Amino acid sequence: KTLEVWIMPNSPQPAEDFKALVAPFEKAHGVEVKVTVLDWGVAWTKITTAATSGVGPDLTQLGTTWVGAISAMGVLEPVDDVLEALGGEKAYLPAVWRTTRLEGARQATAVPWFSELRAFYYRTDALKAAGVNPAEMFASWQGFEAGLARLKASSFRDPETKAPLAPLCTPGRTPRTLHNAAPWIWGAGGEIVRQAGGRWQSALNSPESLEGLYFFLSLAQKGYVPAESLEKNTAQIEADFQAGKCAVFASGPWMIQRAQVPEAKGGFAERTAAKNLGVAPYPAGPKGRYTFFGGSNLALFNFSKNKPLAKELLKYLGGPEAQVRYAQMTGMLPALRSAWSDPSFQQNPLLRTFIQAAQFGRTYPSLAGWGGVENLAVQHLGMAWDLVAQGRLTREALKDLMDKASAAINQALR
Ligand SMILES: OC[C@H]1O[C@@H](O[C@H]2[C@H](O)[C@@H](O)[C@H](O[C@@H]3[C@@H](O)[C@H](O[C@H]4[C@H](O)[C@@H](O)[C@H](O)O[C@@H]4CO)O[C@H](CO)[C@H]3O)O[C@@H]2CO)[C@H](O)[C@@H](O)[C@@H]1O
Ligand SMILES: [Cl-]
Repeated sequence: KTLEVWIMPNSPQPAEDFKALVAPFEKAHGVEVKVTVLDWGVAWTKITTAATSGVGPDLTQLGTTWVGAISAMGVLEPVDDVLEALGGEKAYLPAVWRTTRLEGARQATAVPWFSELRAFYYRTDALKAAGVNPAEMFASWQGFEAGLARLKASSFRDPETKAPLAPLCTPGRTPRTLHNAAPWIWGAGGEIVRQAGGRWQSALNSPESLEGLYFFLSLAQKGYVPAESLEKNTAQIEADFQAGKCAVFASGPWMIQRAQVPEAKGGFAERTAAKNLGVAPYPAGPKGRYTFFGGSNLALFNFSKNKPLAKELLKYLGGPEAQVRYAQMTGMLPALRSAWSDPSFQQNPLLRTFIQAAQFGRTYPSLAGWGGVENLAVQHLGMAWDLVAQGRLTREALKDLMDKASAAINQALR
């Protein structure tokens, strides 16, 4: 007898780690769990085709930002029962509980699986040399800039490469998401969409949203991000950091894990970067301190022929023991608030910085149309990055691009 589960690649050998995780459940319930791994790049299409066709697995992983769109299709089984058995609303951060439903829905359609948020990895060796105090560089936008300026000047060189380091690496290729940009929007007092006057509307062209975007994009334009980083995507920037080309880059907690895995195992423990690794939160902007808070949930399709067994599996995967074990293999944080006290999270000084940074975690609203909003936003942001590649991103050029993005988002939202 067989349960089918789709996941994304959350760990170096993602199917083996998932199968190890569920072996106790399989033994206790007389069932086999067959897992399929979908790359993040294609998972949306396969999940959407499963949703409209009625041909799919019992359970799928969903990125928290996808729950609303899949739930609005009317294909997910209610899971209020599972969430109650896990301890209900009080067992989760509000930012995690919001991702359990479509915004405004009265019924839960996803079970929190793991959480992740974004912070700055830095080279302790590169900053020590450049004379940069990390507590100062990551406190404020002002500090951040002054720190990249000291890093750009530095004669420091990677021992493996023998070359200087880029102060900051961030991808300039049209992004899949706003996860890199949203902290700058939010720190300025901006937002992507805002609910006001009975309706959701774009806020990407607000003065605050434009101030934060322009701060971020202009770092690349003032030589803090080398030309070659503007031509790279998130994956090619991670590789660059691992290989000693970057002093500072923003990512999720999984880099700590990858950094303890040898290069032969899909990791980078033997590189200088892994041996000189610091983590610092996003700096405070003029209007506050925010980072992207994300993660993945698990949903049950309402056409599953195995709903009872699937719900025992969601309860298993959602519960404390499996929450710690899966976080240990993935480098993510558990979804369940209580599981953060595990010594495996509290005795890792880099992970404790992510834990502290979650106070400033901010999530997107769980809207049916969220994918189309982010898609329109990233297409226009990619045009702004192409102006950066020319030295021609002006406050007026950014505003005209974000005015076109707002008109097309406002259009999509009605
Ligand atoms: O927008 C959709 C959802 O996004 C979730 O964030 C995901 C993110 O989209 C995804 O791209 C990211 O995947 C990383 C993966 O890129 C990384 O890859 C390794 C690679 O195996 C290795 O060869 C290379 O050298 O290094 C890379 C870095 O280690 O692997 C890790 C696992 O080890 C993946 O997690 O993961 C993000 C977190 O799941 C959002 O969280 C969600 O809110 C959103 O809806
Ligand atoms: Cl927002």
